[PDB]
Amino acid sequence: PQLLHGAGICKWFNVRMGFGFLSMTARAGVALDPPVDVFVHQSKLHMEGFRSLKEGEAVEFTFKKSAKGLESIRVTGPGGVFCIGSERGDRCYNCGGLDHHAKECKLPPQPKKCHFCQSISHMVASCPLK
Amino acid sequence: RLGLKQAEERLERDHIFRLEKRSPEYTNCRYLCKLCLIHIENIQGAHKHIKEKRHKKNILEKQEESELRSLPPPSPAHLAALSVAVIELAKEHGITDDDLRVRQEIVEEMSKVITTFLPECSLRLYGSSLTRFALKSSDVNIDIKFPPKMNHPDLLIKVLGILKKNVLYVDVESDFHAKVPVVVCRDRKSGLLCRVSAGNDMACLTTDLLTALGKIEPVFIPLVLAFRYWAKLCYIDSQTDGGIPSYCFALMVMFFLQQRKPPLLPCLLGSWIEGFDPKRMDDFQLKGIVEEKFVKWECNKHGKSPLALETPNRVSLGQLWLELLKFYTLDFALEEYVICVRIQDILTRENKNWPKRRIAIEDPFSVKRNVARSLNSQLVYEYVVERFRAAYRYFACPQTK
RNA sequence: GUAGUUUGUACAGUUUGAGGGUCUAUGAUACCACCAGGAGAUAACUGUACAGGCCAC
Ligand SMILES: [Zn+2]
Ligand SMILES: [Zn+2]
Ligand SMILES: [Zn+2]
Repeated sequence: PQLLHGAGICKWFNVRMGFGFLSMTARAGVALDPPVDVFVHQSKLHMEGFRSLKEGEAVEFTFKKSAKGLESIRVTGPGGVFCIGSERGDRCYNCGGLDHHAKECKLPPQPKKCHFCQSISHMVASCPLK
Repeated sequence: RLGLKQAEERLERDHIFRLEKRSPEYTNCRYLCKLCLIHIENIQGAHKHIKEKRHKKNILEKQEESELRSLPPPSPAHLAALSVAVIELAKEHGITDDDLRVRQEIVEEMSKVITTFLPECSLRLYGSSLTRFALKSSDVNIDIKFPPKMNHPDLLIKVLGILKKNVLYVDVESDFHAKVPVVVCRDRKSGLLCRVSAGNDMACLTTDLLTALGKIEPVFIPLVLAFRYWAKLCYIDSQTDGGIPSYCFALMVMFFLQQRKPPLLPCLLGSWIEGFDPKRMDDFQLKGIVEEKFVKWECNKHGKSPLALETPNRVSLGQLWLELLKFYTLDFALEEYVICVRIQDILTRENKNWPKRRIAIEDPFSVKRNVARSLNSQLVYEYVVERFRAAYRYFACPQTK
């Protein structure tokens, strides 16, 4: 593995275009005071899927030298874990709950609550607050 | 409270029907799906049944018929177009009496070829052909009479080999393994099949019955020709593949004319037999056709029954065709009854002890067994109802050039 | 009226292909955001019946 590792915290991160910045507490295993700015980009990210960071979560990384702030070769979470993304296998049609499905949520059935006005009349995709 | 009841009524919208007090064996189930005809355990079972895969077939399968059922009745121009279509079907390639002359001579040719070396035997034209209750590309029903000092399966050895050395025909199947052992042939002039059966007297009696009805009533020929052609295009007429027999289709359309009030054929048993009882209908066993307007009957006393009314059809053929499709797509509940044209009121399955989850149809001179047992698979049954649905969809649909 | 024999077909749990606007995409401060109303799609194991159906009573 590389010598070029690092660690720190996320400065900001755009999910959609997939880059942000990091503020580093460590460089190549050596602690830093004050922290330094280092890039993060989705081509550098180790995770699968839509590679993205929470805008403030803790991170680890590898680096190389760059003008507009340090440039990362690789970025991970702490200990190499997968990054979160901006924090905000389907909703159970008996209750709207993500954690269960039809036979997983065998409670007695419910009528159609419109979620925009919190009343059982219609559907939230037809409620004009959209 | 009541919101949960309305949401299980939303389950009932997808065809789950609840019970409260049940049979002791049916204590297991709070619900039932009438589409699947299968009892359902509880509200969780209803939640299961809304996901259940046969029910999904059943839901779409049931919802399909509502479209064609809503498709519009024919305008006078639409009536004329339907009539023109069915008569050009009946005439241009359908077997009229004129084409029946050719098919009868084909049967005569079969008789000539076989009885060249079986001269004591004689081959008799019968079935859908002779009735004029026919179809465009058809198989002629031929019946061998033979002296009973010989066995008809043994005789079929002396029937097959000439056709297996024949110079006139193709499609010589060695169809010994049919329920009546036959040898098949294709006449190459008409381009159509031929089937050589033997000793089927009751089928010949029903053939004379339908021929008498066609002699009385003209629409008889055109309408059934059309229906048969359609079933064929729809492959329902192949009784070996889970379908319905063509003979049974003929009796089906005869039942349609027998029940399309004002009925354009008269029923065989009723008040003109004084002291008749439909609840012992079997005792009034029919016999041979008389004058091609009457059918005989006998018991251990005997007499005849009219096959005619005082006036023939004076209604447009296209209207008859559209309501004939409407009858056996939406009116006759296929599974609930036997097609029983012996009696004006429909004879039920349990009235002849037959099972229910398919069509039942009876032979007119033999009410002994159902001749519509071939439908058993509900998938094939749904396919057949879907073909009937496509019929009443297209032929109720107007057109553009 | 009740069995021993397996099928498609519902099947009950498990194992499951997508986790479902999935997809997506700007190398140095802009993402997230902002349109769902629909009981969640196949192959394998296992638990029962429908009814086709084997061997009987
Ligand atoms: Zn739920
Ligand atoms: Zn609303
Ligand atoms: Zn169902």
